[PDB]
Amino acid sequence: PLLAAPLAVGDTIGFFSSSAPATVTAKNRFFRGVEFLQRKGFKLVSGKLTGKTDFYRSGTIKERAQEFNELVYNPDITCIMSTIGGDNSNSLLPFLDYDAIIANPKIIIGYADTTALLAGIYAKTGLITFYGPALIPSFGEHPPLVDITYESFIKILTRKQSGIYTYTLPEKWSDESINWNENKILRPKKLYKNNCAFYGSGKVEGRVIGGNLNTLTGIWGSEWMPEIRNGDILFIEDSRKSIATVERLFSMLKLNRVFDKVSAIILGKHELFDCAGSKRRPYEVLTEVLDGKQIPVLDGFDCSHTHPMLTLPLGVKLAIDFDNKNISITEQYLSTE
Amino acid sequence: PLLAAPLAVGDTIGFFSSSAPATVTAKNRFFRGVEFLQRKGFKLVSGKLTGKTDFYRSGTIKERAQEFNELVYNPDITCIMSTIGGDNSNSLLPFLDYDAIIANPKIIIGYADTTALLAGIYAKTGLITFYGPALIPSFGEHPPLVDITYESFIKILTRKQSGIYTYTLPEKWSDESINWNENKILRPKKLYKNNCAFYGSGKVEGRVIGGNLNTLTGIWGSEWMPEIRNGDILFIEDSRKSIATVERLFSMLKLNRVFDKVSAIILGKHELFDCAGSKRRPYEVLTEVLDGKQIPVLDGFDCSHTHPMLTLPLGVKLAIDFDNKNISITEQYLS
Ligand SMILES: N[C@@H](CCC(=O)O)C(=O)NS(=O)(=O)OC[C@H]1O[C@@H](n2cnc3c(=O)[nH]cnc32)[C@H](O)[C@@H]1O
Ligand SMILES: N[C@@H](CCC(=O)O)C(=O)NS(=O)(=O)OC[C@H]1O[C@@H](n2cnc3c(=O)[nH]cnc32)[C@H](O)[C@@H]1O
Repeated sequence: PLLAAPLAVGDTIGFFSSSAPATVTAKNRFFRGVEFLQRKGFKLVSGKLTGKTDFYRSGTIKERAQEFNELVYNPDITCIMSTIGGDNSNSLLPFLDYDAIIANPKIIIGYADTTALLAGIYAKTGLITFYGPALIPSFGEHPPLVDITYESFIKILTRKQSGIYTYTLPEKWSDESINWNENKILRPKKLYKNNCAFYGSGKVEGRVIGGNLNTLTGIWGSEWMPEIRNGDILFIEDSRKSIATVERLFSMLKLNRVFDKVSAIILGKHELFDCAGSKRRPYEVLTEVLDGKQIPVLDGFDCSHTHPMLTLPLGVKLAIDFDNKNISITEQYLSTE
Repeated sequence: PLLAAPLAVGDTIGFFSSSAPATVTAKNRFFRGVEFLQRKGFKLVSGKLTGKTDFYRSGTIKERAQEFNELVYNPDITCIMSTIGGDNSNSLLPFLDYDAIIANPKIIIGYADTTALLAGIYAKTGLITFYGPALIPSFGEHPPLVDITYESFIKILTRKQSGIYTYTLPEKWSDESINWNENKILRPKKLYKNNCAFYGSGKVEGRVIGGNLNTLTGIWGSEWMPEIRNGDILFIEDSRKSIATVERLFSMLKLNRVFDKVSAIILGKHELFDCAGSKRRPYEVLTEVLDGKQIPVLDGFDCSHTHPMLTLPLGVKLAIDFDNKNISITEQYLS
């Protein structure tokens, strides 16, 4: 795979708004996230659509593609970070400068709707991109959870690329929709014990592919959807969906023969899942859809819309040890220097 | 293509609930639809999940597939009609009895989420199915709009298959969200003059393919999504979406090279579209996404979630005459 140079303290991070204009609509949280990273020593470059609005988005399709490309062209930038997702980053894909991305590999990071870009860039260039923090939702989060998000971000992106990396398990997590865009919290979020579950036995190792599942529907079938192959580990997460929608998306995967190929599935914790009174969780729905197909599942990985969020390279090998209840990166995912 | 026998007054219609359990949650409207069709002379057979609930759906994936299959096996049924959509009919696709459908073709009709079944059945069997009324939303509608829906349903499904069929244009329509499952009429729905527009010139003729666009995402990429081919007319409609979602779905089509293949696009009227204060309509968003590609578009065809609803065969040739502002079926679609 094509690898970006690693991050280091003091580096320059550029940020872009490929969909929702949250630098305007969540400006307090945006400023808190900016200050958070600056205090860590990072220099920030603001994408050209910062502070702009076109109703539901930051600008036209072409304006948004230009904003992103301009960060790729900047030789001082080590990391290109999404401000926030939305719905519309898939529109940009025909207009990204893939040749420039290949010539100037950088760490590209975000989540949610930005999956369309992470997956599309990988499909076109082979660059290992990252499912991880976006500036506003992730780094504008109030303590204590933001510190745990940051610890994973800095560990994954700055560590020496020698030997496997085994993920830590956050002690507590939350998905509450409070404390969004004001100076002070209303009240502390509920902190849940980590209820991640490992369904299966033994160890499965394979290339991880995926992201936000609902977002993948916007690139599915196209040259921008990475081909899923025998032995891959599928990583999928969704946010604020009804159980009805979750069944639909799992059945989409089934119809596409994905469950005939993959050797394991990672479900990210689902933010504020709506079970419609059934008390069912997503894993139970997946089990029905699987129709007897035995695939081991890591249910509740902390790489999703819940807080805190771990950073995950996409398109490299992971090993899930179902017996020891852990998950590791086993393939180099950044340049050694 | 594989063609079903035409409908006749007095035939038996069977109904099924492949997703939302609205025979329970919209029972008043359900009864209105049943009574409406019975008064027209039809006999109705209730699918086995009628009156059942499993929270957000009518039953398990397998039981829903069985409900549908049992209607296919019933020799008395000439039309299989959806009760209502939802989100989940794509789940049934591995379990439908496609061989039985081929062996005794019937009229299969519905819309919205049921697109997954209409499209999947066509992909597997070549059967010409119908984007059209579902029992509860369509035939449980109060007069006067229900009468216009019915007029199209009966015309399309009973007419002799000789010469082209040119659609009538409903004079007025509505998408107002009132008088759903209430027993009394607060008042008639607000009625709007028909604002359908023909963007283009000349005449375009090609096989129509599509349905509810959001629903197509649940079958996309699979063997159940019919291949879109050079010359097709793409028919798409959506309901109650944000402009953000509409842009995403149009861009999905673009990324899939759909706009390099199609000869025209039909946009169904979009029920209660949310433009996020932009004042933009779906056609304007499509125009941006097309990035200069000159595809003629019929914007606002009355085959969608708005009332009244026309009945449209899928998988046969239509001719859109942009100069004369009309649309016709030009290929035989019933036996
Ligand atoms: N959720 C996907 C869209 C795709 C999908 O959901 O299927 C997305 O792109 N989200 S996003 O724009 O990046 O938002 C990221 C996070 O930001 C959170 N968020 C956004 N606005 C608000 C808010 O007003 N209050 C609380 N939380 C908010 C939201 O709960 C989500 O977890
Ligand atoms: N909307 C698609 C799903 C595809 C999608 O929208 O992404 C669908 O399957 N719809 S449906 O379950 O068949 O609903 C059909 C119609 O039923 C109407 N409806 C349902 N419940 C209500 C209600 O409570 N009030 C008013 N109208 C309602 C609504 O206007 C919609 O047009």
